[PDB]
Amino acid sequence: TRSEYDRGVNTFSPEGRLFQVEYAIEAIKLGSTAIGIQTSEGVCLAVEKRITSPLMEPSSIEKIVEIDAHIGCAMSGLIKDAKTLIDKARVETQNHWFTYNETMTVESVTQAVSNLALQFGEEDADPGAMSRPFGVALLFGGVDEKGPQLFHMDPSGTFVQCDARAIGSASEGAQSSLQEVYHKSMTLKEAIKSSLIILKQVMEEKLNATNIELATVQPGQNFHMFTKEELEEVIKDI
Amino acid sequence: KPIRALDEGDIALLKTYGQSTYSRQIKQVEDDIQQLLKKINELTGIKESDTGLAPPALWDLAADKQTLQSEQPLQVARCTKIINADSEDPKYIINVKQFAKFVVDLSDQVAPTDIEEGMRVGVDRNKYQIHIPLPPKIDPTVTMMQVEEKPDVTYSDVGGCKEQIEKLREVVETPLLHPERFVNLGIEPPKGVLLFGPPGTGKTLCARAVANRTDACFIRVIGSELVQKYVGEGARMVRELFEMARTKKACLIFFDEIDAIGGDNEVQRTMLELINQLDGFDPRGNIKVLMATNRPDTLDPALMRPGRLDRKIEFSLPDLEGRTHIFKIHARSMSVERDIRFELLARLCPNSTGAEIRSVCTEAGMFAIRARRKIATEKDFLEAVNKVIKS
Amino acid sequence: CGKTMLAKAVAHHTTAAFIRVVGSEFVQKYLGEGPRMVRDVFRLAKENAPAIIFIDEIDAIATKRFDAQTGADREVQRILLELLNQMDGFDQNVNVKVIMATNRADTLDPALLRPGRLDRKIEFPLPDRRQKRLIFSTIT
Amino acid sequence: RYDSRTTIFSPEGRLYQVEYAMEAIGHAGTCLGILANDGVLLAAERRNIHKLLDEVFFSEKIYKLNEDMACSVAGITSDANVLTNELRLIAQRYLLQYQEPIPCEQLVTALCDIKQAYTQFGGKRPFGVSLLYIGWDKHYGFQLYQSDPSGNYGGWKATCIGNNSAAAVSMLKQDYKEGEMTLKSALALAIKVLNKTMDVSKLSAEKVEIATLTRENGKTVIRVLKQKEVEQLIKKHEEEEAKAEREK
Amino acid sequence: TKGPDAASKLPLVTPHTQCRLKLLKLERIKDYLLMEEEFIRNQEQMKPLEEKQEEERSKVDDLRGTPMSVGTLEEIIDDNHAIVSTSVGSEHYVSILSFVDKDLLEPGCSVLLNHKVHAVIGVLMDDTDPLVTVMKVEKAPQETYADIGGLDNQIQEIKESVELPLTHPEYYEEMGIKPPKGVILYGPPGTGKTLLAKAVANQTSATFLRVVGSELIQKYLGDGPKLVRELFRVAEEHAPSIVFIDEIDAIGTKRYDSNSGGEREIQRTMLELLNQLDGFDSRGDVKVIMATNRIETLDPALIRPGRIDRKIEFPLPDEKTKKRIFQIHTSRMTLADDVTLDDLIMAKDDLSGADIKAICTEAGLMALRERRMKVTNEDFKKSKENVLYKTPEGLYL
Amino acid sequence: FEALGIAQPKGVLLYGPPGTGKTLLARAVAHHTDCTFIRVSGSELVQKFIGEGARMVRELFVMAREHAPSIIFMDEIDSIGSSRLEGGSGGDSEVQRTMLELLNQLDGFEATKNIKVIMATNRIDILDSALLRPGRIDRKIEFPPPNEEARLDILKIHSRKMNLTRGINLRKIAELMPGASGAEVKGVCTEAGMYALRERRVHVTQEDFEMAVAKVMQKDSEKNMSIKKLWK
Amino acid sequence: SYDRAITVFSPDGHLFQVEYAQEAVKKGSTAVGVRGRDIVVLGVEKKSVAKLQDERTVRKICALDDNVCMAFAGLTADARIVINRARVECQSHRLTVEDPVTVEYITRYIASLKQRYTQSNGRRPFGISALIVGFDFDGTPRLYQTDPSGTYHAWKANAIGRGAKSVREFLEKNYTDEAIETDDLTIKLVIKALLEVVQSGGKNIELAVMRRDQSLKILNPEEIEKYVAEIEKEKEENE
Ligand SMILES: Nc1ncnc2c1ncn2[C@@H]1O[C@H](COP(=O)(O)OP(=O)(O)OP(=O)(O)O)[C@@H](O)[C@H]1O
Ligand SMILES: Nc1ncnc2c1ncn2[C@@H]1O[C@H](COP(=O)(O)OP(=O)(O)OP(=O)(O)O)[C@@H](O)[C@H]1O
Ligand SMILES: Nc1ncnc2c1ncn2[C@@H]1O[C@H](COP(=O)(O)OP(=O)(O)O)[C@@H](O)[C@H]1O
Ligand SMILES: Nc1ncnc2c1ncn2[C@@H]1O[C@H](COP(=O)(O)OP(=O)(O)O)[C@@H](O)[C@H]1O
Ligand SMILES: [Mg+2]
Ligand SMILES: [Mg+2]
Ligand SMILES: [Mg+2]
Repeated sequence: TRSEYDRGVNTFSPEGRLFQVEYAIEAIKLGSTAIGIQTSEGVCLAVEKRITSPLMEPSSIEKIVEIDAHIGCAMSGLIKDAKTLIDKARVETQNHWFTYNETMTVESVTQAVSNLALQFGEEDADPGAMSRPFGVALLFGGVDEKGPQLFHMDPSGTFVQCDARAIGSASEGAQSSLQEVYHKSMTLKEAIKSSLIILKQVMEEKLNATNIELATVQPGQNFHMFTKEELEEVIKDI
Repeated sequence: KPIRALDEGDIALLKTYGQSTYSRQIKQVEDDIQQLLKKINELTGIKESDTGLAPPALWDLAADKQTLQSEQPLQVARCTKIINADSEDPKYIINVKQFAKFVVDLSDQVAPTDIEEGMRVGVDRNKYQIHIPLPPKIDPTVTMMQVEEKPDVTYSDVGGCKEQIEKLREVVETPLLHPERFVNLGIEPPKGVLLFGPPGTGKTLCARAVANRTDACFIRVIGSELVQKYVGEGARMVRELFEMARTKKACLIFFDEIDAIGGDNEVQRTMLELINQLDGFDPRGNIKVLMATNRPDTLDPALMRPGRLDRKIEFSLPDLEGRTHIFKIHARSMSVERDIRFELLARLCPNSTGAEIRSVCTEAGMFAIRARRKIATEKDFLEAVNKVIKS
Repeated sequence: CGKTMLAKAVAHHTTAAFIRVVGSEFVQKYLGEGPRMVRDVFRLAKENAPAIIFIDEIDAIATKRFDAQTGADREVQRILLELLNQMDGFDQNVNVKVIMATNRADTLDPALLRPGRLDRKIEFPLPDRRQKRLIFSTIT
Repeated sequence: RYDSRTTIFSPEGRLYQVEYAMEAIGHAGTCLGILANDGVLLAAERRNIHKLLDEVFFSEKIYKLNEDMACSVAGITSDANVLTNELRLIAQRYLLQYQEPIPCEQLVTALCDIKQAYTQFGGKRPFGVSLLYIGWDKHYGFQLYQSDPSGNYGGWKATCIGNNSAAAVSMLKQDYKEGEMTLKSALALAIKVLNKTMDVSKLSAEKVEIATLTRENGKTVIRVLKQKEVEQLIKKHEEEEAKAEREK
Repeated sequence: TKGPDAASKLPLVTPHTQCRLKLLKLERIKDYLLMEEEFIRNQEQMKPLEEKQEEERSKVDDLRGTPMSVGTLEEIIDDNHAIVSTSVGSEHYVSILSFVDKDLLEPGCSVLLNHKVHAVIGVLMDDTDPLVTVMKVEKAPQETYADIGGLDNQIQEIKESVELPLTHPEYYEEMGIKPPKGVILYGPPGTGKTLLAKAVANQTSATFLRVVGSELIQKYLGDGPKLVRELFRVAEEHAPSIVFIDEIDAIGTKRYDSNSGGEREIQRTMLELLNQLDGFDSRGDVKVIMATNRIETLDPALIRPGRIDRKIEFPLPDEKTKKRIFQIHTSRMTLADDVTLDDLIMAKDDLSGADIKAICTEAGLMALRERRMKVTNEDFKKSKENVLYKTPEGLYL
Repeated sequence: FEALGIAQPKGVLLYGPPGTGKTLLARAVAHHTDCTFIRVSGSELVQKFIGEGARMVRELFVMAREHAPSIIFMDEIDSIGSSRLEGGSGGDSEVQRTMLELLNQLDGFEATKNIKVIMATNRIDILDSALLRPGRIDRKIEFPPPNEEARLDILKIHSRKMNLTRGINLRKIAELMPGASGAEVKGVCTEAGMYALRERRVHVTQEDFEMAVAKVMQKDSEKNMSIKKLWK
Repeated sequence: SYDRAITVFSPDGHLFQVEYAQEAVKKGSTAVGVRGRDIVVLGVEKKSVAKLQDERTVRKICALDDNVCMAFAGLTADARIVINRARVECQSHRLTVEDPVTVEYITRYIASLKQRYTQSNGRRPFGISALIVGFDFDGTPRLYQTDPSGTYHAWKANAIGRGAKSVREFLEKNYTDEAIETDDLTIKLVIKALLEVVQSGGKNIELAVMRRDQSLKILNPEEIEKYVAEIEKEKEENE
């Protein structure tokens, strides 16, 4: 009889599981597929748009956003949940650029965001905060003093450094494909080609310019989201 | 406003004035049309029903009279307890269907060794003496039984049950095809296994596949079959099935939808007969029992006792790799393109039972037929899974 | 307060055809047997002389109708509806007066408490002063 | 089911507690008001006058709020009193802050916001009170607004709320000539509506509660019809009904 | 096996204005009806054909005797004796006489028995107890796919399920998919389920067996499953055939542990129906169609994908379907030119096909109330609320 | 109906408060009609034996068809056709089977002809939606409690046989009955007659009618004033 | 079960209270807004007042600031509350930054308000969807839809409320680049979309047009008859 423990996050299963947190985890699969890959030359983030109507403004739907010029993001889950998460992340990065006047590392970015996360069952919510686990899985990538770095965040608050992680509806299959398609010496161009290959194999529709949002972060330049022409260039090869 | 009832003049004027000039002949003609249909129906006749009369020169009408005047009919009955006969109480209580029950003594043409409880026996009218035992006979055309010696489904046609099929391998392949290992390990081979899981999971199909690959004939025992009309003598029916399994080199006895039997007077007689044919029958035999139900707990507690049912096996819903594998195995028999992203379909149908996936493939074929295309596209599969899945 | 006793006295002091039933007696095991018995008792009263049907504890079956969600409640309300249609239905009864007694009149169905079915709803209050004297005198 | 605290949403989207707060007004006393060419009035039913109520009051169903604001109440007595007191507080807070009598629409919206806040959040039962504010403002002259326990409102020239409100408002809209009634014809119409909607062959002036709002000489006067006045009006309507039936 | 049934007469309705084109067409129909009547009358007027065998037939009848009781051959023994159960239910070990066609004896076939000393003396292949005979459609309903407005997807699905396999089925095994054995119609009441069943039974080429669902239940023990078995045996015997079980929720409700004998018999009847539905191959040309309003209350084993794959949804008609239905049901009317009909369709309501038909009928009645038959727009305006009896205003605005 | 092009109406439901003229109207219709009127008042179709209710429904409709254009009066249709209950276990199903058979007979595959049917109930709101459906039940006639003129008419009908006195004003008596059903009006007539009988007279006076109105209409109010004053 | 709790994830990962509040909009009324080259239009179905309602106070279309407008679908009390809060926030934003509030800012504020109202128990979500329209400082036409889930999205022409799917498909089939060339073409499109669901025409439709900082005037019920005369004229013109 699980039913007595799913009601509420502050319950413990006979197997010691957090059923509310597990449901939040599974709620990630409701979101669109997001794939990020880490290479020596940088990190690239590929996502699916899942456009509901051609009359939609594609700029509104945001699967990848900028927390700071040196770092990038990817989302899978509730739009508003991730909106609060990203706003907090940007506020935190400016907090660091205020306190230490430096660019704060991506591992610390996911540290602070996970600090905002996993706070659902915390008494400090008296002013007002999450009474429910945050329902978005986060993909953080960028370049810091340790070179290019990509971190995947779990709505439970867990983070892990991942060379190539896939979140969203097709996380299992995309991860399985990335398992054999990834090599350590992969160049940025061939990595992005492989990422769009995985998206093509995974996405429910054909790949056009309005089906993919593409992002890149390299030590040289700042965060660049691929424009329409850059997206066409990177998709015409595939 | 007080609305006036239409007067007789008003009825008369409504019937005319605002009428087509052909109302009269049209209505009259249609009335005669219906009348003529009724006349044709009433006088067309019925035609002779053709009773079962054999072609001439086949009839022995003289000997027919001889039999009708000499040979006598016998009522048939479900014989019961022998009253502990010992040749001084040859009477048995016998049940003539919905008629009463009678204690009756044998005819001189029969011997008590040929009569035991539970069998159908022909009894005379005058004294109700059992005149001849009538075995219920065994025939694949009657009942619904094994009707299979080498099922056409192999391990290829079953997918998404890898741990499931591996446990089944442990259950059946190791004792049947490698008896020496349990001989020199001094361990009794598994005596009974229950394959419990939700409907449409593949229990029946996995059992049939393992039957094909175990070089043993598959047995199909539908429960509602012997809950319905073929009840009662079903004990002797399964008795004969098990006996032929003894004669057969190896049978894979699986009782389909045992939810219908495990959940009881003749039902209890039956499962105690299997008590005699697993407990009484040696546990070493090659006719191992296979149990599969939609309701696991429904099976009587005396059945799964240690020394009757060694294992219990859970058939869960197929996973992502399982769902894509069943999609492939079901679309192999279908006209589709060679670039169907089956992984996409498996992803799009979460927590979907195997029957739902086969119905999805069927609906994809239906959508392909709808557009009168000989080859189904990925689009057809997408709309089919939009239709079946999500209900 | 004297309800069943007044029914008893009426049964004694009558030339009429008295049929005594209790409410709980109507509710039968088998489906459709309760309404059948209501039909039978009223039919027996009709085919006899000027008759009296006394149904004690009518709140057993004549509780206010509601949205029955079970077979049993539906059957009880079916018994009540058969009672209504027998008392003041399509084919009327002649010289069949029905006496019905209950402890809780307010829980009775309003369709049963209308003139033409229960023309007179007679209240049997607790004795008042003089009534107490009369009861004491007639019992002592 | 979804009949728990008001902060719930039925799968079809209905707010069942708010729905019940709606239908609960059908148990309240019947009160109406209509908009005349040069006057506005509130007519209400005194449902509970058994024998021994002191009638130590100026009006029960009608509650005055301000030199320009008056309303009629229909709901639970406790929520009625709370709503009236909050109405007074908000109206006079606006007067103190702005040195102008509060516009009827603004005060109505203030009450509606409070009522919504009482069903929007907090796990508190919504005010089960439906109001009929009557008043004047220089922006739109004479205005009448019909409140709602749900927190909505509407500007109406004819509206009845309470028991038997549906039939009353249906016949009222059947017999409303907009823009061409004075105070006298409006009084006659209200009395006829009460005749048709109350459970009495001859309604007594005691059961009737009428207050009229009228602007004259640069000032708005709110007066409840005195017993002599209300009895004269009801007797006039009674002989008018007699005239109608004798002509019929 | 023999062939299908349900002969119907001609659609006519090529005109419908009684412009004498209807008259020539009905005149042709009636004239040919007269031709059939005269031909068969004159045939039976001169048709001398009898006797021939006689004495052999006479003596086989003498052996048969009178009466001969029909029984159900439950089981066969060595080919001189068999087991036959009389209609009472008691079964006897009897002898089979020489003149019976041993090929015809098959478990289930009705066998003629001698009244005294029971013995198989003939075989009846057309027992067809009156209940199942009544359940068979003889005069096809007059409705047609032209009479159905909207439901294009529903008509399309029902034709793909119970017309396409009976007509050219080469696509089905070309694609390797089995034809859909059984379809079920569901939706709110009065949406077009029974109407679609009538329409299918009209443009059909197979035996149509209409069933009430609650008709299958019988008082006597074992009569229910026996009736279901006989009904489906007739369906196979007259293949291809369509078995329409209206109001399937009369028996298709949730299966639960039976206690009373009647509940046990109902469960047994449903189990027999389900087993029979499994019994015939989907490649077989007998299809079942069941309709119900309370789809959720059905047994989730009656609607298993291996049993009843298709599930046709009948939503309340949309605005365009409403206007199609209104065009259909006002077609016969002599509508005045002022009627727009779009105001009623506009009104956001739950008007069904039946509701539209009733609105039209009430509008005609109201026109008759004013002694007219031209039916203005005002008649529809009042009829709408006359028929439509029975969200608190400003909640959701 | 054929010339208009409309379809013939089939059923009609008489719903309203308890005692208004529903069964009275059905009785009158039976009196004034040449059709073979049929009284099948509800719960007569509920048999102990399984599946017998549907069989009786079929037999009733086949008998109505075999006869002339007929009228079936299903009085208190609230009994058998109320609402299909989910599942079995404790919920009724046999009555649901009978009701479904009735529904199919009314408007199903066969499309019965000249079998106009009347049904009555006090609770229309609980009747099954598939039974209230137009085409099976059109013209859901409401029998509201009589208004003052209707109450006067009912009084003048039921006091027709009475020995009234000169000076009786039945209009005042009708006015003394706000929202009184017709059955209550007949009961008032009866009780005034009984008041005349008690004094062993034969005339009924106005005071007799006033006291009869007081006695019949007497009903228990809310005794507790405080509970009564919850609402304004 | 999992439905009667605003902040409890279902086993399949749904906040069912949020989706029920979202569905509550579908029981409102149709409100379609289109943005043109220089204009933005708001077409809403007006409830035909029976005999006595004052249409002055039945406001379905309201302007948050002189540079933004909005139409709502859902419960009117919630819409009034969010209107008051959002216009108060527009004024406070002008207090903080002195420049006119951009449509993005006010839409983000509305979405955040709805979201903070749907993340804790004891606070029922705002069951209203609002179409935000307006021009920025550089006069770019932007239109936003806010969803009771607390999210927002940029729509070129969207419809909400009952029948919003039909209007959505209509706009998909009819929204062209040349259909917004002139103000009259945008108007023709919006009235066509409106009459798709409210076929009665004439009344029961309200329109508002915002040009490049004209402080929009709702189209008054004199040229709605004129504009519908134009619509009917063009309608009999192509057919
Ligand atoms: N799409 C339609 N076009 C025309 N007429 C329709 C349509 N749908 C329904 N009708 C009308 O509705 C009437 C009753 O419908 P029908 O008998 O098919 O009901 P149903 O939906 O099967 O409901 P139920 O089985 O619950 O009684 C039909 O006689 C027909 O005239
Ligand atoms: N309008 C009326 N005119 C005359 N007599 C009436 C009227 N209404 C009711 N009655 C009388 O009152 C009684 C009402 O009984 P009736 O069975 O006709 O009522 P009903 O409305 O069918 O009630 P029920 O809900 O119990 O079926 C009858 O005896 C009848 O004579
Ligand atoms: N693991 C599987 N591999 C292949 N087919 C499967 C599998 N599971 C289910 N199916 C499909 O499901 C259908 C019915 O399965 P079945 O064995 O009847 O289910 P149950 O286990 O309830 O008896 C079969 O046609 C089969 O194709
Ligand atoms: N008026 C009375 N005179 C004498 N005895 C009475 C009177 N009323 C009640 N009783 C006593 O009370 C009992 C009456 O019970 P009764 O009122 O019939 O029960 P119920 O009210 O449950 O029908 C009798 O046994 C009788 O002894
Ligand atoms: Mg007693
Ligand atoms: Mg139907
Ligand atoms: Mg009655």
